[PDB]
Amino acid sequence: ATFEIVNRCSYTVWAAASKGDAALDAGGRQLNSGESWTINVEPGTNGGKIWARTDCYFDDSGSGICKTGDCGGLLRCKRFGRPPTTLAEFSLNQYGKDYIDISNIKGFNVPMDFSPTTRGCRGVRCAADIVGQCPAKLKAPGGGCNDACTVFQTSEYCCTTGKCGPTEYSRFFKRLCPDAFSYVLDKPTTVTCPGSSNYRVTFCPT
Repeated sequence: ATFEIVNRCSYTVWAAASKGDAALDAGGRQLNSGESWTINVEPGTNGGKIWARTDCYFDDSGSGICKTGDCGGLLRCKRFGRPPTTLAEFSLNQYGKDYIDISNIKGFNVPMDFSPTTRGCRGVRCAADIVGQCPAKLKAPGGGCNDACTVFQTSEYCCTTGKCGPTEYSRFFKRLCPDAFSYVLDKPTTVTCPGSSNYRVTFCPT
């Protein structure tokens, strides 16, 4: 499957793509404002994610640091990134269907649209100014708006027992971005698309 990753933000972002134990495609790249990066993701990929990283510095070897979404200091990510990260999440060719969503469970850093480029389902977006409106206790100094599980590390925010409810913090994310997951047991906002669809992820869609 083909994913086009487009940076519409006015600032540089370093896109990342991983399934947690491996890179997807090259795993990461710098995208200046307006640049597009096309990746191929193997059919059957379960648990893939794409995100943006902000304020990164990399040396000639591809080693460095980012202020949001750093994936163990690598340009080319093999693992998932440090919160806060708005996430585009997907599982492809699962019994004939693809499943896509956006998640704020690991916080928010960059606004995002995640849409198919082929026929037969709708896209999802979270484009509100979550960083601007972020509760004081969730604000990340490096930039971004952390989720409450990252900040407070309780069973309730992290839904460790498999039983948890919405919280004042989850409801914040949910109010600004209804179509994204706000906590682990949120009512699913997953979209079912035809198997083998193609997609575009747009940073700063509006």
